[PDB]
Amino acid sequence: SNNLDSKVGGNYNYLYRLFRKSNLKPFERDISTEIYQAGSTPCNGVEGF
Amino acid sequence: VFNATRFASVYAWNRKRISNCVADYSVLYNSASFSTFKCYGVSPTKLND
Repeated sequence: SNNLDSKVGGNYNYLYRLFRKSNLKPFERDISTEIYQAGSTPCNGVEGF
Repeated sequence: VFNATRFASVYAWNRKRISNCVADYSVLYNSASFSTFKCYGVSPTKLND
């Protein structure tokens, strides 16, 4: 759909889920935006290391 | 590799070969020291398996 939804300056309206706590189940949908913890520390709030 | 007193200049980036050894991450990945540690085709948790 290059000529129907791709922008010269970049179309950034489309998102994929790069991080999640676990392997997602068949036909299940994940709306969450909770910050993923890659480090061993807990990570409260909007951002962290 | 990681705790050298001086590193190379990037115009002269060194190449250290590694062999006949065990690659334990437990004092590397679990540390706070690395500001960005990313593996692009394997999970960092699986580097022991």
